[PDB]
Amino acid sequence: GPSVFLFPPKPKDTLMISRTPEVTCVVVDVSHEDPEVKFNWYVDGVEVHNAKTKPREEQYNSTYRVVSVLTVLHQDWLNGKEYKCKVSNKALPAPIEKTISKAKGQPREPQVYTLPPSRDELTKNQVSLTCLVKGFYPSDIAVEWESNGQPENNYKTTPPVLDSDGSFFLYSKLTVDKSRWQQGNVFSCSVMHEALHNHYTQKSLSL
Amino acid sequence: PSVFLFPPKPKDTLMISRTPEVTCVVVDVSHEDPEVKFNWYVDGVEVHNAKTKPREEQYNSTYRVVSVLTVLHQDWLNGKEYKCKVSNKALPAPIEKTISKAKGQPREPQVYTLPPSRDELTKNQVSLTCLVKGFYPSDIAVEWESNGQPENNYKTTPPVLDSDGSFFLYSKLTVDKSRWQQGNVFSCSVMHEALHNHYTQKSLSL
Ligand SMILES: *[C@@H]1O[C@H](CO[C@H]2O[C@@H](C)[C@@H](O)[C@@H](O)[C@@H]2O)[C@@H](O[C@@H]2O[C@H](CO)[C@@H](O[C@@H]3O[C@H](CO[C@H]4O[C@H](CO)[C@@H](O)[C@H](O[C@@H]5O[C@H](CO)[C@@H](O[C@@H]6O[C@H](CO)[C@H](O)[C@H](O)[C@H]6O)[C@H](O)[C@H]5NC(C)=O)[C@@H]4O)[C@@H](O)[C@H](O[C@H]4O[C@H](CO)[C@@H](O)[C@H](O)[C@@H]4O[C@@H]4O[C@H](CO)[C@@H](O)[C@H](O)[C@H]4NC(C)=O)[C@@H]3O)[C@H](O)[C@H]2NC(C)=O)[C@H](O)[C@H]1NC(C)=O
Ligand SMILES: *[C@@H]1O[C@H](CO[C@@H]2O[C@@H](C)[C@@H](O)[C@@H](O)[C@@H]2O)[C@@H](O[C@@H]2O[C@H](CO)[C@@H](O[C@@H]3O[C@H](CO[C@H]4O[C@H](CO)[C@@H](O)[C@H](O)[C@@H]4O[C@@H]4O[C@H](CO)[C@@H](O)[C@H](O)[C@H]4NC(C)=O)[C@@H](O)[C@H](O[C@H]4O[C@H](CO)[C@@H](O)[C@H](O)[C@@H]4O)[C@@H]3O)[C@H](O)[C@H]2NC(C)=O)[C@H](O)[C@H]1NC(C)=O
Repeated sequence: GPSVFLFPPKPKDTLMISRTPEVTCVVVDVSHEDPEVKFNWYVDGVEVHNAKTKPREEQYNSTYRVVSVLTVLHQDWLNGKEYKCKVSNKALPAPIEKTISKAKGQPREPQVYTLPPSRDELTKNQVSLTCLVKGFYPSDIAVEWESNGQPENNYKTTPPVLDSDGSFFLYSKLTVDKSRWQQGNVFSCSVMHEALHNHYTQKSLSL
Repeated sequence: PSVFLFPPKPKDTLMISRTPEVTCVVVDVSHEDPEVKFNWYVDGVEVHNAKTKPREEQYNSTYRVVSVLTVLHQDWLNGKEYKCKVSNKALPAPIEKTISKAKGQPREPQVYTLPPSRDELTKNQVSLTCLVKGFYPSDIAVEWESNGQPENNYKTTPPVLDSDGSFFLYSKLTVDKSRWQQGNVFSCSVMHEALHNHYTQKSLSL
């Protein structure tokens, strides 16, 4: 019957005390004969009652959709306390228990490196700026680009890729006009991760 | 049961010596009704090229019947549509799956190689970067080489949609720092249909 999907807090939310991380328990495919949905939240097996469940909203294919949000602490997620969403519906045989938490392993300090555009690409109107981050663990990390103190708009970040040593890596490309690079403009790659001290480090890139 | 249809690998379609093939995977087959039949259609015209691989009983007490359809190199590159028709007693109606190559004019990939970061030269192993962008569709294969021998210590990111509509990716080759500083020449091999003869390569060295 109903399908339960659990979404972890975003990487930036847990790493910054200003932001508020949340775990989302989305349930879809809810029929009208059994529309009521009940959520049970557990933290390391201990039930909590500080969640906020919103009323069911009917979708466009004759089914409802219910979302339950549990607020988590910054250190609790960084300590990896598992969060279990137990969804109970009268059409289900047994309540569905979905569990998610931080990736099991040892936090390794990320290594951020920046690469200038290739000399062959200098003949084009568009050049590529490369930010290489390697050796970080777990895979939840934030990569951003800014210049002159303001963020850049047209940049892309590749998904993390697991290496052979048990750590992840990814690439970030910022494409700017060749005139901007030749004028010695400073482009920086901001990286936020759990292993980083204060969860922040930065490297500058320029001609 | 469920029907999964998969396209051929990019390298197979670009080399005549290779054998591109379309794979139709059927899962969720019950033991009571294990009879599975395959019908293949190429642009409406039926082809009888169904050769069923040996089945596989999984860890949930079901089967995984896989059918392989080898297609011509030029036929796939022309945008022809291939249909996999699967019939089973547990299915109320036969399931038809049709897949084809992404439509649109091919764009020539632009191959660029990046030397390892100067700050990264403090590690025992460095990483070589090969940037391939501006190609279409996303089907592409990247391989490494050095003095005529493949370099099998690399990872490659999946193609990523770009702002202009093309695709880009990065290939990271991890080698010994000593080898890079000795002047060795490493080649980044790219196989895309838009390229003439479906092949090009850019060499990277110190
Ligand atoms: C009982 O079990 C069976 C099988 O038993 C095993 O199940 C697995 C999961 C194990 O856990 C194990 O316990 C059991 O032994 C069950 O069937 C399984 O069901 C899984 C879902 O629960 C399913 O998961 C899929 O994962 C895909 C991720 O891709 C990666 O994983 C598999 C391999 O693990 C491969 O797809 C990829 O590897 C491929 O594998 C091939 C091996 O050679 C190669 O492909 C072809 O090889 C040829 C060889 O010559 C040619 O080269 C050809 O060109 C190749 O294409 C290839 O080499 C290799 N590649 C690599 C890199 O290794 C890959 O590793 C995922 O993509 C699947 O697709 C789904 O995913 C979503 C799931 O939420 C779904 O929502 C999506 O919609 C998506 O479907 C499609 O998405 C498209 C996106 O746009 C849509 O366009 C499309 O329309 C849509 N499809 C439809 C119909 O709408 C999927 O998640 C497992 O793959 C499957 N098991 C196996 C072995 O395949 C079964 O459920 C159970 N039965 C019951 C119960 O009855
Ligand atoms: C009836 O309609 C239902 C609702 O669909 C709506 O109506 C239709 C007509 C269209 O208009 C839709 O656009 C519309 O949404 C259907 O429910 C859907 O079922 C599918 C099952 O195949 C669900 O797919 C799942 O998607 C996960 C991604 O999560 C995003 O999915 C939606 C993408 O469209 C999006 O709407 C969701 O909001 C969700 O967005 C995320 O929200 C979290 C909230 O915290 C954010 O943090 C994220 O950043 C958001 N991400 C994005 C991309 O927006 C998939 O990930 C998942 O696959 C994999 O999930 C995990 C990993 O995440 C794996 O472990 C797992 O094994 C699996 O491989 C899954 O496929 C889809 O989400 C459902 N729709 C909604 C709104 O929930 C019904 O299927 C349909 N029924 C029928 C009979 O037609």
